[PDB]
Amino acid sequence: KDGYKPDVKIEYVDETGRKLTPKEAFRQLSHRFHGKGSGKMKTERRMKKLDEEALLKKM
RNA sequence: AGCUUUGCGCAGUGGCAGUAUCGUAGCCAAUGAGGUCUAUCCGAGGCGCGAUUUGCUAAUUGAAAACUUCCCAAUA
Repeated sequence: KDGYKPDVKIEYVDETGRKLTPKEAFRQLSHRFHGKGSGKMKTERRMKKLDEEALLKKM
């Protein structure tokens, strides 16, 4: 062979840059494959949870 | 006029809630249900059947857990 040690690193990230849990990554993949995203209520709940997490991690 | 009682309903605090809270259309019941104490005495329901409204919020699962056209590229 040519001779090298390829650093094959595979990670799941989002548009916000945060690393995603495997369940979250699978949910994103399924939402993109099915062509339909989550509903308005689910999106609002996720946004509120993200805001709460950001507030908690700030202190 | 001030004050107070019983009963009742509204409102409120606090408390209880499966030996608790009710329906009972079934039956019996002050013309006496049920009594081991106090029995020539007490005085209320008892026994079977069948139950334990509404709103909000959160979380989990799932691709989607339900409110009215969405997406892609570029400039402003």
